[PDB]
Parts: sequence; C-alpha cells; structure tokens
Amino acid sequence: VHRLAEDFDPFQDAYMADPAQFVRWAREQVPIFYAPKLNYWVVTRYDTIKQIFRDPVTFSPSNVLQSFAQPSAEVRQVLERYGYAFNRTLVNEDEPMHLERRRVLMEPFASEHLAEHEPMVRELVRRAVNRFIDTGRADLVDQMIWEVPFTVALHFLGVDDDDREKMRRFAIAHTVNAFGRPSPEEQLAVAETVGQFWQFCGEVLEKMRRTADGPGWMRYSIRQQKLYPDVVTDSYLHSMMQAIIVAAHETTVFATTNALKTLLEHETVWREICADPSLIPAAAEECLRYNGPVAGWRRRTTREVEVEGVRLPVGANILMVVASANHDSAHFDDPEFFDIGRSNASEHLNFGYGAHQCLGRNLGRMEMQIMIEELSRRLPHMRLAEQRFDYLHNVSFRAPRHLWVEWDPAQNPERRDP
Ligand code: HEM
Repeated sequence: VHRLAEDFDPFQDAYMADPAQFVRWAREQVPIFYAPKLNYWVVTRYDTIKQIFRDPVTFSPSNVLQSFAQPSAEVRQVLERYGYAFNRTLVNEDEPMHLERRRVLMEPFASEHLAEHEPMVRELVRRAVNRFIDTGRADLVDQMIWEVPFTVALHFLGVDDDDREKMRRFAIAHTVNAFGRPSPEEQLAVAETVGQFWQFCGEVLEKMRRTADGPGWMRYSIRQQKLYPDVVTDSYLHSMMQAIIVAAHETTVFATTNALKTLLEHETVWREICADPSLIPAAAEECLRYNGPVAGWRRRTTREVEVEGVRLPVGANILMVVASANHDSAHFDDPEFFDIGRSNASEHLNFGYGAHQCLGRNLGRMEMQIMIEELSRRLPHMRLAEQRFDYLHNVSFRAPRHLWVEWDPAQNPERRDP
C-alpha cells in the first residue's frame, strides 16, 4: 500500500485501460496518497473529488492543461513568432474573473439553443455512415467519430462554410500535449499548428465582427464584448475558438468511442437499444459513468488545506481519478453493474461538478446519442472485430485510438428484405 503509492505512474496501459481498477486499492483503503514520480497528490473517492471540485478558490484549475513534458524553448519561440496570446479560457481560469466571464458567455450553451444544431448533427452522422456502410469492415474512429465533433464545434462557434473547409488541417490531437508527456518533436509539431491556427483565427474574428448579428457563439460573444468591454478582452475572444475546439472535439470522440465499445461488448444491452432506441439517452449516460472518457482531472491548491486528514501545502498538485469516483461503491450501488436503467447515472463526474461544470455537456450528449442511434438503426448486425485496444498515455482522457467493427452489408436493414 506504501509501495503502490511510491510506484504510482499513470503513464502506462493499465491506468489508461481501467483506471478505476488500477487505483481500487486506494479507493478502498488509501483515499489520499502522494505520488513522488508525478509530484501530485492522488484522490480516488467520489465524495473527496466532489469536495475539491466544490471550492474553485482553494482548489484552482490552473494545472488542468499543464503538460508533463519538460518546457520547450523552441515551442516558446514558435508561439511568439505567431503572436500567440491564448488566455486561460474558462476551463483553467481562476476566480473571480472565471465566473464573471462564464455568466456573460454561457447563454448559447442552454439546451433551448443547442436544439437548433440537432439537424446539422443528424446530417453529418448520416453522411459519415453512408461513406462506409457498404464495405463490411470499418474503424469507427477514423471513419466517423474523430471528425464529427470537430465539425460540430465549428458550427457551434458559427464558422462560415469556406472557413470550415480551410480548418480541416487543424483537427489534430491535443490530448498528449496538454495532459501527457509529448516528445520534444510532438511538442514542436503541435506548437507550429497552434500558432498557425492563432493566425487563422485572428482573420476569422475580424470577419465575424463585420457580421456580429449572425449566428454562433463567437458573434454572440462579440455582441457581449460591446455590453461588457471590461470583462471580455480581444485576446480572450481570440482564444475562444481554440478553447471550444479543444473542449468539444477529442472529449466527445473519446466518450462516443468508449460508449460504442461498451454497448457492443454488452451484447444483451446492444440488443435492447436496437429494439428500443428511446433507451439511448439513459444508455449513453451509463456509458459515461461506467466507461467514461475522463480518467483523471486536476487542481492545484492556493492555500494550505486539509484533504482526507492530510494538510496539503500551498501549490500542491492534485490528480482526481474521476473514473475511480464513477466506480465508487460508496456512491454508486453495484458500480461494476453496467445498468442503462441506473437512475443516478448522470451523477458521474466526467463533466466535473460545480463552478466549471462542462458548459457543452448537453451538446456532447446529443452527439453521442445521435451517433449511437444512427449505428444501432443502420448497423444493428455489426460486431466488434478481433483487435488490440491502444490508449494514448496521459492523465486525463482515455479511449482506444481505433474501434474496428464488421458486418454483412447484404444484411444491412436498409437493404434487407421484409
Ligand atoms: C463528452 C464530451 C465532453 C466531456 C467529457 C467534457 C468534459 C469537460 C470537463 C471535465 C470540464 C471541466 C469540468 C470542471 O472543472 O468542473 C469541461 C469544461 C468545459 N467544457 Fe466540456 N466536455 C465535453 C464536451 C464539450 C463540448 C461539446 C463543449 C462545447 C460545445 C464543451 C465546452 C466546455 C467548456 C467551455 C468548459 C469550461 C467551463 C468552465 O470552466 O466554466 N465541452 N468539459
């Protein structure tokens, strides 16, 4: 138990594939421990994690997007060449300004406004499945799930048709760079893309200011800046395109990939949702609890504070193993039961809790639900193919990189006889 704390290393297959099992020892008997390989304190229980999320002044989100790689002089030089001035934009932003900015920018995330995006999501998903449904073997990640949430994010922002086509090359992987230990080479490749995207978005922001009464979050926020000029700076608005894409893209990809893996691995449940699609919203919620995209999330203390009887110093790094909380028998009855009927499944912590709780969570849920319904209606007869599941190593987000499935196209429901 002393040994497991000293040896704690999340940069390995077992933490990525099943973090809740990997730390079950700690959830059961060691609710806080220091991990000297990380210089992080690690918490694993549902109520400890809710307590930390509940106080954003004591427990700052300043380290949420902090890379574990050693810092890069070449990275800084590339970003300064492009005039990069990305702000800490909501997810890792401190009080008091975070809640003031969330108050003025949150309206377009309301369920009533996200409802306008539903036809576009349905069309993207139908068009993606059309491109592979007649083949009989496909990787659901590379052949649909990767791209759909990137395009959805650009629609939520209000990016115009020509600009979305020019943005295809910016749909890169950010998870290892922000939450893991990228090589010097990967760090520099991401920096170059980020700087180029900063330049591209400066130009999009001028155009959006010319059509400020048009649709989407960016134009909403430009109109809010006119009402609250001392709350919304120009560089914060410039930062909002990247912030939303990072927030909305791989999160949703990982959630959907995991949900499909779990539903196909639990064949009786796949059969149930193929028979009764009204079960899909609740099923997607239990997928988030049982096999969610968030392994871990982070905070840094701003004052000495007692957590589980241990007084942490100022500036202490905390890893909250959200997947462990989501498997915690002290909150979830029979947590190893994958139960799509679970009434409290939405009490999972993949969207956080409290002041920074995910603003886009209902759009993420809608995308998951539409992708599951399209595949259960048009490919009920598919099955997971034999394959190895590989996870990129990082502290926060987990999903297999590929998800191969196979089926008989002649038995597709849209071709099958009555
Ligand atoms: C399944 C998909 C998603 C997951 C798992 C997810 C997860 C998260 C998490 C863990 C946080 C931090 C919560 C906290 O500290 O309490 C967060 C914040 C946020 N997410 Fe999401 N997210 C998802 C989808 C999206 C989408 C689709 C958007 C945009 C439309 C989005 C926008 C945001 C924003 C703007 C924040 C910052 C809120 C704040 O700090 O006040 N997310 N998300």
